[PDB]
Amino acid sequence: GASKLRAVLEKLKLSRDDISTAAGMVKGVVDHLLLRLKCDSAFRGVGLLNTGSYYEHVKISAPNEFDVMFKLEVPRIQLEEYSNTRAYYFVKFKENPLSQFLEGEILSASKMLSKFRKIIKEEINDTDVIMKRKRGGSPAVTLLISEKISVDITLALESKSSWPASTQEGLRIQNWLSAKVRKQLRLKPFYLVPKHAEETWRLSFSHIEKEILNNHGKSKTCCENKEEKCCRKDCLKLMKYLLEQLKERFKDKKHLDKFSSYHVKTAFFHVCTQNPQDSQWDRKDLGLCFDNCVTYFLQCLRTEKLENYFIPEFNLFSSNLIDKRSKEFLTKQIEYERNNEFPVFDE
Ligand SMILES: [Zn+2]
Repeated sequence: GASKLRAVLEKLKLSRDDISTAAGMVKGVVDHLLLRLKCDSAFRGVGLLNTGSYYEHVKISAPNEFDVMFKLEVPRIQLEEYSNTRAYYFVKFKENPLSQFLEGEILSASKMLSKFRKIIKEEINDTDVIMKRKRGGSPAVTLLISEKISVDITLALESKSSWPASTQEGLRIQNWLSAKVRKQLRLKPFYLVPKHAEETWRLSFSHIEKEILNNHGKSKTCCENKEEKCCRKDCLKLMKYLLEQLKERFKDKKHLDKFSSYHVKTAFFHVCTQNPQDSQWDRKDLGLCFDNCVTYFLQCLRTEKLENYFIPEFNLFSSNLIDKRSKEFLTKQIEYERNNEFPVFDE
């Protein structure tokens, strides 16, 4: 029931101070690294993009892990869609700081990532910060702070052009946040992160995700007063915690390894579109609202369909990305939990 769910939310608050303190340590290192990348020629125009769960106020665990995005203003970008992926692109240009990374027409993510890593390792050595390494094109590089906090740093090109055609039917917020807001948001830049699908880049809208979370009501004053305290953020925190707790019960074989907080977040945005009124997220209806989120996530698993919220034809749950057996496995676990009032949350 809602009492059990409220107890979960109270438990998550116990970790708030550890996360904030660690976030401050990350900021100290990031600020130091950023001011020295301004010295390196290739990345002089780098800037901090304050995206990610901490800045969305929904980081509820893992105080030793942070995702940080650096942006790099890149004038005059023309994109070329890679195959028919809708989310992956080659970067071209209509001097140029990134001129040294061009192979013919195409901007090489491999060459640019290589310099980025090398330049960061050079600046890092010049206090108790070093560079770890993991799997994936983005994050580009990883810092280890005080031999304790791991910061995944993503480099993202910033394009101040209009969003790609593949986003034309995405961001379906008109009945919730308004058509006015949708137009305003689409005048904002978009980002490209280096990401294998080759020298491909993937669209990123983490800045818009943060805006939609921190200004999330139909009412402009949602969550600015006691009469309009909704449970949207609480529901996202509970969905994230549900997935984290289920993953913890398979640390051995990591059967749920393919599922991520980003899947949860994407599904949550879809539920906001489906339930656009603030009265559909009343604080007193926490249990029902959480049920709405869990049942939609279940539907995504069973139908093997979870559309990227900005790029509808990019299906995060296609069997190409996540095998059917893994989705059926998570379906069985979540179904059991839901039908039993979430014993995973029992104390
Ligand atoms: Zn609210």
